[PDB]
Amino acid sequence: TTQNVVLTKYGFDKDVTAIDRATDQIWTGDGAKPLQGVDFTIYNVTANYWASPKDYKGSFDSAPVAATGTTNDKGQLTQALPIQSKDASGKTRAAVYLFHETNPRAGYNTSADFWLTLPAKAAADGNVYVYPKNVQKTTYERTFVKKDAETKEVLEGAGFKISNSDGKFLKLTDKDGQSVSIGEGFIDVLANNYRLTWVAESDATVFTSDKSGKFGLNGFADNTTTYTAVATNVPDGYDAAANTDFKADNSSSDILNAPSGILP
Repeated sequence: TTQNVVLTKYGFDKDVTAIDRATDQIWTGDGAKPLQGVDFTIYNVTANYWASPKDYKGSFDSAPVAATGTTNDKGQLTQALPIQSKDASGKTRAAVYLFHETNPRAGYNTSADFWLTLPAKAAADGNVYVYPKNVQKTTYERTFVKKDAETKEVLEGAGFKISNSDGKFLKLTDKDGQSVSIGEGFIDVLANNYRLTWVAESDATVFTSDKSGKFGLNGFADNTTTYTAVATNVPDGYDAAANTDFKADNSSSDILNAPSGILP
């Protein structure tokens, strides 16, 4: 015999803190966005808890994994969990499960570990609803516009890498650290749940000016670190732009390409 636990993950604006909801309440998150792609592990902490209930403070050391999941488009994951489980000596007991977030959405803090005993109070549909709190964190962005220095018109197709003070270069990955194919223009790290990593120059992500000259990204952690945009692919007939120091301060600024001179 199992109970269905439905976990729903909602993001609110930075200074809005949702009221807790009981397990028997179906809440639509009025005022929030569902958070997709958030990874959880559910630990079977029955044995840890029943070793000494009054001393239990959320340890999942040595606890078996009861399930793993990832939130879908509705911010949800659903898992059927046995309402009874064995303690360490093999005696059956009311099951206890601990929910541990292993991979938050880009732009969000992780939620705190929580745990519950089954059977839990269920809503009218028989499901047990939990709503872990993911607080939005401030992140920063930067946009560049590539232009022809002489005409001042926007220039498409110019390639750049971004370096930090250690001489490492930015490579975007997906939520699991795998390579992604990054196209032209401004890269919405937050919308795609990407990650910023720092690697050798030859493994770095190339950012490319689009038809409006634009490139850049969001999802930087701070606005105090200095990075450098370095030209790597120069449109034929131009001289390479000079390196551009910047901070992720949410600004747009221009990068100029001088037409190469032809003398007589």
